[PDB]
Amino acid sequence: KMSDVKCTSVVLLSVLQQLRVESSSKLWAQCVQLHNDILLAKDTTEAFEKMVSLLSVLLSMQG
Amino acid sequence: DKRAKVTSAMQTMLFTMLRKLDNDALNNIINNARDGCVPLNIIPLTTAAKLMVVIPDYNTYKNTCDGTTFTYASALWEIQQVVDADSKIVQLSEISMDNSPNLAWPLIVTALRA
Amino acid sequence: VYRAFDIYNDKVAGFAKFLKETIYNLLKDCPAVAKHDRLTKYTMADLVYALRHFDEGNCDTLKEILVTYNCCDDDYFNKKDWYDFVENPDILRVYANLGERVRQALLKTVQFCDAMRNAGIVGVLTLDNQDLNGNWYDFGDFIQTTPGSGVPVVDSYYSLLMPILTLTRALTAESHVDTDLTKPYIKWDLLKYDFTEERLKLFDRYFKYWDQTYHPNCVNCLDDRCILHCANFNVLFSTVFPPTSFGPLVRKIFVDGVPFVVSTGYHFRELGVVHNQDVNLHSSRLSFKELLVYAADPAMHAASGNLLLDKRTTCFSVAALTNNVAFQTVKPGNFNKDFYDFAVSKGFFKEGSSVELKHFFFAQDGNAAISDYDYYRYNLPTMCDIRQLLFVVEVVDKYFDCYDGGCINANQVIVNNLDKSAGFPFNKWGKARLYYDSMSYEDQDALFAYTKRNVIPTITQMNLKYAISAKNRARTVAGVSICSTMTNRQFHQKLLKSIAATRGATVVIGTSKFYGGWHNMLKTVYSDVENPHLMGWDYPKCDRAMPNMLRIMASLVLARKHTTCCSLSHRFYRLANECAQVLSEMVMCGGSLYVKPGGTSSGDATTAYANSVFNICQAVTANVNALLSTDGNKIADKYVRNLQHRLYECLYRNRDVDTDFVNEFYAYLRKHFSMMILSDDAVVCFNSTYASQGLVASIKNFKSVLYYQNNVFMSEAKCWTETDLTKGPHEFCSQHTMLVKQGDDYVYLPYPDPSRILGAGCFVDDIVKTDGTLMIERFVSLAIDAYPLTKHPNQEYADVFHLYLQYIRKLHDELNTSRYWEPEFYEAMYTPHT
RNA sequence: UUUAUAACUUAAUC
RNA sequence: GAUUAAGUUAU
Ligand SMILES: *P(=O)(O)OC[C@H]1O[C@@](C#N)(c2ccc3c(N)ncnn23)[C@H](O)[C@@H]1O
Ligand SMILES: [Mg+2]
Ligand SMILES: [Mg+2]
Ligand SMILES: [Zn+2]
Ligand SMILES: [Zn+2]
Repeated sequence: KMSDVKCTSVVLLSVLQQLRVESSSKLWAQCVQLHNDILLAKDTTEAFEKMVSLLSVLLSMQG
Repeated sequence: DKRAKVTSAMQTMLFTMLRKLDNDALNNIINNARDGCVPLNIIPLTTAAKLMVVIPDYNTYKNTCDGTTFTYASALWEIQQVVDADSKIVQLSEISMDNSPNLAWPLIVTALRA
Repeated sequence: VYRAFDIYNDKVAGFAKFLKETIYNLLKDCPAVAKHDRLTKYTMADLVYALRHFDEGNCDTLKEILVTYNCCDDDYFNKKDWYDFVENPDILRVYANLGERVRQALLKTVQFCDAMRNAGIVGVLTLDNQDLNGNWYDFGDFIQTTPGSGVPVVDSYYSLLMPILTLTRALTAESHVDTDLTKPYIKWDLLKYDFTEERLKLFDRYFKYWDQTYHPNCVNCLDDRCILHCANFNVLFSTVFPPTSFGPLVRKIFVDGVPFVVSTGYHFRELGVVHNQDVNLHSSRLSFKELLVYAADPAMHAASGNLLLDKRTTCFSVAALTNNVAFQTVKPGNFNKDFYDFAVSKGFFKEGSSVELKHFFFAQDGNAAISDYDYYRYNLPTMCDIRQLLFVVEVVDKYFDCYDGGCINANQVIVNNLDKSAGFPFNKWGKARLYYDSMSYEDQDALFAYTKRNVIPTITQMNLKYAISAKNRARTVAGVSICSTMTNRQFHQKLLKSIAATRGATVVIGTSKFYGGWHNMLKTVYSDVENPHLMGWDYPKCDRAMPNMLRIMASLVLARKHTTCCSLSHRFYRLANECAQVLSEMVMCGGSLYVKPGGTSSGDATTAYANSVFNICQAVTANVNALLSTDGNKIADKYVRNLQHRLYECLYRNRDVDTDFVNEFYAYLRKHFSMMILSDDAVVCFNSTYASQGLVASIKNFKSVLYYQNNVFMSEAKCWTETDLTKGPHEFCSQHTMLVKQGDDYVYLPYPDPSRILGAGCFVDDIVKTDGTLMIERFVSLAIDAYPLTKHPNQEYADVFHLYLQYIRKLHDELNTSRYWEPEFYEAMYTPHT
């Protein structure tokens, strides 16, 4: 479960990056924070919460 | 030849940078020195016409750039523009305690010597 | 109760904790003398021993000293890591409250030596005879002679006290008008750069009776030992003068009648003022060499830039070269789902497995580059115990006796890779290939000869790396100018090649781990220690926290092979160029120019070798301190007791180098404290009985040395000790060790963390590395690295190799000792016959 | 816009 | 068996 969450978070940050999210530093800082927190997590519940919080960013824009 | 191309590039850069130098401020600094030799660190400090301030948060802003004019390095500086980390123009009225979390940080303040 | 004493008898010498005349009339009028028929619980030796032998949880004397004199209060020590310079940087403020007491003690010592000189008394001053109020109270060992001709001996006192002068910032009051902290700071003229008279005044105020000549300008020094001696004093005095006076010194010059600004000298914190010898105010035309020199020179760039006030960092800003700040980010890594699906199919990553992913590409936002640069705030001006350092350098130099060196011609320099960055501003037009091709060998030789008579300052550029790790930290690399690199290769490459070509030595740079090399390295370090345990340590913040004294030391040890080709002025300008280029150069970080406080540079040609010198220096310091801090009366062995006595005598009583004792102490370390050193990594095989008796260094001694000399706290959590030599070292160069039966005999094989190899498989930093042609080669490399895992008892570890081989089969299908799809190809990589 | 060194692998060429 | 290129690892 957890490894899938980490691997999905990596590709999710990549797809956000290629959509030029990083040209808005205020949001890119939080995307990076969530990505690093997911990778550093050792429990899948906090990983899921932060993963869905991160995915909401992609869901907000047209994707 | 790459040799001549790089010679031309280096000499062009060296001569282009002189549009700012040889200002009479530089001569006033250098000539009164006992031996005509001065530290490099003081040259922009005493002779630069423009100052760039990079401010991480509002607490540093109130302590450094309150108002439209402020003092630094024994000179008075007047603010020309303020921009955020996204290089978008930020008006002086926007920079407040209540609005601060809405702004992107750091802020870059450019000022001209009075 | 135990108290610290500095002892030198005919029987015992050292500086350790021990269980505890009518000439007073000739000194009673001195106000630095205590009244004899008032004194405090602790002396100056207690403070010196507490800060030189720090141990947390065994530090109640330091706590009592700090709370007695209102540096802090009892509740300050309930904070976690109150003592740690990195986790609690406020501790420097707490120690700085002791500065006035130490400064008053120095002034009272100068008064006491004046009184002794007038009274005609001969005697040796010791720290344990001075109160923490600075009053001197012990006279029993002095000798009368003719009044007006007394001779106070103060070598040990000043030398032992020196590290605390910078830790407490004793000379802070000298920045104030009339040396009074209540009055405002002295305001200097911004154009004043010399300060030689101020340095001499400080020396005579505080070190009047220090017996050796001091040179405010190290260009007047006599050898490298004199350079170290005077640079150590310059470090202390430079804390008084304004920061804007340091760095390149500039002058107006005319070329074609057109005015340039060029650097004609440099003001060093450590080396004083250096002037260039080849300066000509009027020139008709500019050659390619002068074009290169003036393009590298920061004078033009700093003079043409805007003034910069960067509040994000505590470092000194010079100028902004661009109207806009740069906020470069770090991308996340790409995912190799093709390999991940294969791994999950074969049963990895199930819950409860001991093998799990932990190495990732960590993204970084726009603050990363400047946030990482700000860790230079851990670099602090550190004064060294100069007599101890001057002995250590002679012992450290013995580790480098077997290498050849000296200057070479430009036509025989070996440059590994020409298609890489030339640094700023040279990277604006070409790579290193361009400048190596454009310059003839005679132009390169004339540039090298010019740096033996003139200082060329250069600008280093800092760039973020893209690399896998288990840590969130962003890593930057320092790119140095081609102008500096080209001459540094011509100075150092012969010695670097000689080091990298040698086998069986202490420094193991250049030795391969393949084909039995790892086994040979372990059998070399195990050499003949007779109660062997293994030890390894870590330097916290090594690249940032390194004192400038030890970097200058490392540069001088590398330059000792230049006796026949270079004169002493040539060698001094080579050192001045090295300092101005890699120690305290200007850093291009995001389009803005900053002053680097100190520490190493990753892009410097000598970085790994200098770090090896530093690591050896710290280990020899730890051994010397362990030997001198032990109770000499309790040493059972006659030989080691005599060795301790001669060591103390050779540090603080002799000033000529005793080559026979350097030989004997080096032999002693080789016999009992044998080392394997690669950069900042180290494995030591040490005699356990001697370490338990305090005869050789342990982790405790490294902790103390790194506290008082490197300004860091080394926590034992990152250190290790192994008691069984059939086990390997626990951790060396990120490899573990296992004893493996291979053929008819057992060998040591290195093996990586399985998570590291799986991370290198799953994530890549470029999508093009998903192409089968490069992917197959990448997995061959990772299978060569992963192969020893099959010998591991943990079957979860063993399956990591078979996964890689199965994936190589799959890739080869999609597309015998040389056929890399079978295991015999990999087995051959770890057998002696290369 | 991505430094320095070291080792190893692979493919070329006389 | 000597250059050139690419890649991996370590520091
Ligand atoms: P190690 O424990 O990894 O770091 C200590 C020491 O190694 C360097 C050297 N030499 C180092 C590490 C990684 C790199 C890179 N990528 N490039 C250059 N140098 N290094 C540093 O000097 C550091 O202090
Ligand atoms: Mg380290
Ligand atoms: Mg390591
Ligand atoms: Zn000297
Ligand atoms: Zn030489």
